[PDB]
Amino acid sequence: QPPAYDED
Amino acid sequence: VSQLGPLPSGWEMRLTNTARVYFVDHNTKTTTWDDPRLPSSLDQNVPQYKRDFRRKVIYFRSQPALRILPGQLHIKVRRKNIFEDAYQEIMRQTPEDLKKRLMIKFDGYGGVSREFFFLLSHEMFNPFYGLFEYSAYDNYTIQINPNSGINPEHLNYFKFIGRVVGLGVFHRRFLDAFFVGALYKMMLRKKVVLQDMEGVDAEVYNSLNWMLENSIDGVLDLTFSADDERFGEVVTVDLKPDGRNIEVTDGNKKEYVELYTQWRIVDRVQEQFKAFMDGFNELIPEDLVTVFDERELELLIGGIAEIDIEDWKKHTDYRGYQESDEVIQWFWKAVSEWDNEQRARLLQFTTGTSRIPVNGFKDLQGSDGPRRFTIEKAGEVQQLPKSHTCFNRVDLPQYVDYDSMKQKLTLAVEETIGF
Amino acid sequence: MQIFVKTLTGKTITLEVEPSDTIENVKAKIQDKEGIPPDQQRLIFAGKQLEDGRTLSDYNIQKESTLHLVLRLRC
Repeated sequence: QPPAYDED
Repeated sequence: VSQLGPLPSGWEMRLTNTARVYFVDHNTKTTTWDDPRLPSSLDQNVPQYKRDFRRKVIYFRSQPALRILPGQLHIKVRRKNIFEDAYQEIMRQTPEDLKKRLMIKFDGYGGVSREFFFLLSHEMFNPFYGLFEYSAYDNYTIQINPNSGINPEHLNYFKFIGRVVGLGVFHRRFLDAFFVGALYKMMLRKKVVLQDMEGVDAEVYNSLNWMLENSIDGVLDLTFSADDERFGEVVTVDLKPDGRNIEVTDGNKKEYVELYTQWRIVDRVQEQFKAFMDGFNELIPEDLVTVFDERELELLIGGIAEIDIEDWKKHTDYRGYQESDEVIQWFWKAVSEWDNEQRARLLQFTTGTSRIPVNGFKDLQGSDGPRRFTIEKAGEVQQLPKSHTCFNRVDLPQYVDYDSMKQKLTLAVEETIGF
Repeated sequence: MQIFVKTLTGKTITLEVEPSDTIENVKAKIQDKEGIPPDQQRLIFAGKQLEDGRTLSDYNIQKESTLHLVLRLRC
């Protein structure tokens, strides 16, 4: 898995 | 890398710590390796035909010839008039104009494209208009009706259809193309073999496949000529120069069989098909589509007609519901009970079309880009299920019981899209 | 008098109304027997699109007329 959705 | 087209709405593409491209779904609050502008990745244990298909799709989707042009194109049609309206709205645009984005408006956008193509293809490919004909009374696959020419302007309708079939390929839209296998071969300029006669004329097939192995002389007598039934009258044509004189025997069979096949299937509809590809080619360069074999082309044009319930269930997002609520469990129960047609009509209702990508529901397309089939908690019990064909979502109220839910769900699909 | 609502499928639904009855009052006559809420309902009489604030006599809807039912369930 890549960078899990975090900051926006 | 906008030679493959710009990203869908709400999508960002960043690099890993080692510059290995990955993507950001601002919609799903998630991230992935898959480019949303390209078919989804294949999971291990997947047939070569499928992996090789996703591969050729990218090849085909990168060439400059398959690149949307700047600006937009407007198609104004009325639903009850979709066929004759589309004809005008389209045959009046040049090929370049026809390559811009499609803004289709039914009288009285993006997700309208799916509903547009799915619906128009129903019309063109209906044996009603004499443009096509069901090969047999058994198989509901179609093929070019050789009697189409009773209508003098019939070669135009074909060019129009060819434009449209190509336009659906060009703008990533599926068609209710249930063609005979031999037609896709012709679309790839691949030679048609006697096997094709099966799907075309299942009768003449078994006959022709008998004079190749069995005996011939003293059993059947014929020449290099055939009989063309058109409108109650008949006309004998030479299968080759001076054919009605050159008899056929156990020493000819390879020839006749190889000349009849090429006549009944291909030549007999030379004009109709010539025009068709003339239109399909204004959009899809021949030397490009030929990256596919007859099967892949058929899939490219028309997607997967048969809905897989277990793949659909596995790739449905929920909003305001858990995967184990009474309504949801009930919903999937209705689906299980429903035949394919009843399912297709539900999909046609929610998404706008009953076609599905070869990658399955994993890669179900919306208007903007990737949009998984979605069921959301909304609306009251006495309220019909609603949909947003651009979002692939269905506001399913939390009905108190089964029999009452399966009721409102039905009249919603039966009345809105009463196929 | 009587009016016939023909859904997009041919389900003719015979009703009992008067020319005075409001369009709003028609869909409510349809709900009570078929389930579909008057909100979602959309009725068409001869190209027109019957509106709530009116009456069943405004759009010259005489007896044995025929309205077509439309269901706004799609975007």
